[PDB]
Amino acid sequence: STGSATTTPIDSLDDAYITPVQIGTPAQTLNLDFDTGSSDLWVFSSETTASEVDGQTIYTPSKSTTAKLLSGATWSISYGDGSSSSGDVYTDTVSVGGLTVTGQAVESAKKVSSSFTEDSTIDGLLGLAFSTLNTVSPTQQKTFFDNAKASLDSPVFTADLGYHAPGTYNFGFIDTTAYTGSITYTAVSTKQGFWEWTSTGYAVGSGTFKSTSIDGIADTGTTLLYLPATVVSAYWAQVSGAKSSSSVGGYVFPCSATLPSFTFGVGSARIVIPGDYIDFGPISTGSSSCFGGIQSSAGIGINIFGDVALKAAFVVFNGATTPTLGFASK
Repeated sequence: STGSATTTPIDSLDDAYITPVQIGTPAQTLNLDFDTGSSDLWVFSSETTASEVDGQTIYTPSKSTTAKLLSGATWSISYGDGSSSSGDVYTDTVSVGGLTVTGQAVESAKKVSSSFTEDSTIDGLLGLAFSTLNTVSPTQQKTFFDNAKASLDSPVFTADLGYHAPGTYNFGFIDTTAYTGSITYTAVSTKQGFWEWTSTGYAVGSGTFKSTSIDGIADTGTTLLYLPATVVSAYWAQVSGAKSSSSVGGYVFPCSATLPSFTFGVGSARIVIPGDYIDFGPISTGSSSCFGGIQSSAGIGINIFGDVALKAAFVVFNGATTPTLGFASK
């Protein structure tokens, strides 16, 4: 089997992407944030504290003839950005782009943090990291991909995120029309439960390539590119007037700037992030200070190849017995 679904930016900045997901019988379609940095499929629901729901579409398990309470199971998650959610668990039928999993754990939120409430466009998350990170207790649950894998034509999914435009998540096949040149594959460590890999270096603009190993995670659920402070300083040094602002929470730059590109290495291959991808707009409405899309990972404890990086590539998440990651230009 295969699946193919369009993923759509939630706003003009590509702050996140939402993908429609069918849950239950009859289908209830919710727009979920596909997150290769976590491993829980959780939704706003009829059980979510009413004051914490503000415009989201909810899953109502009592209206699904295929829903079953997973008795005794609870979940609770906290994300790198400080947001969180928790609740109980149902199993139900879940379909993405025509690919169906029966008995998928659907984690129903009883509580969500303010950041989730305040974002009316995201109805929940669909985790695509390794199932070892799933938070369901006392019986850990499998991700949608893990459940689908054996049925797929090939045990893979691909992320093709657009810049200021829709893109595609495919399951079970590689669309050879969706990228240019060849796909370069690179080793993955699953030891921390992430799609963790090592970039071979970087360049700023038309500058020379610096060969240096940068360990990090491919994370579709993180907006920005978080890299070591040395790398980030080298990038912003090429933008007149750019500075790190403790008050704002990262590098800012004059909105009048033209940003240089940023290149990262994948083996001997190179992925170029155009300068425009690195612009996250005014820090507040009407400001001439703009927020940068490349930020320091210092104090996160891990480098993160978030959407800023991934949307410059066609990315293969290869879930074979020994997982790997593939990157192509597009």
